[PDB]
Amino acid sequence: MKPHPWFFGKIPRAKAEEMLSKQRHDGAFLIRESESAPGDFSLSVKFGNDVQHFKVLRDGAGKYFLWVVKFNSLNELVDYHRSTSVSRNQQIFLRDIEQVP
Ligand SMILES: CNC(=O)C[C@@H](Cc1ccc(OP(=O)(O)O)cc1)C(=O)N[C@@H](CCC(N)=O)C(=O)N[C@@H](CC(N)=O)C(N)=O
Ligand SMILES: [Cl-]
Ligand SMILES: [Cl-]
Ligand SMILES: [Cl-]
Ligand SMILES: [Mg+2]
Repeated sequence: MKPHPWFFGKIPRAKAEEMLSKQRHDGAFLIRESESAPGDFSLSVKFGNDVQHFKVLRDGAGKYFLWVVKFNSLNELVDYHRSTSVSRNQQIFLRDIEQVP
């Protein structure tokens, strides 16, 4: 149907921070392909004047997770975290970034 506005591919950790620092709302995020760990994904989220980074972990079957609950896709991981916090220190819910039209 429509492509996801959150997949940025191989953008540096620093480029994710540059982009997200311009976003107004907390929870504004992106999924990127890690450069420090090739083959692994990373989640970058906006919170205040900072950008929090999370590593997308894998189990033995290749399922994705951030903490405990695991999923069959990055798509389901992202969607679950729109209603359950990505952080254990703050209530940060994932919301789509405000794109340059
Ligand atoms: C300053 N340390 C970090 O940024 C590492 C970060 C996880 C992390 C580690 C490496 C990394 O490399 P790259 O950006 O892809 O090149 C990206 C993210 C973390 O610990 N994130 C925190 C959550 C955000 C924060 N409080 O700064 C955490 O507890 N993460 C959990 C859960 C997770 N899945 O990341 C963990 N470390 O297992
Ligand atoms: Cl914005
Ligand atoms: Cl690590
Ligand atoms: Cl929650
Ligand atoms: Mg979806």
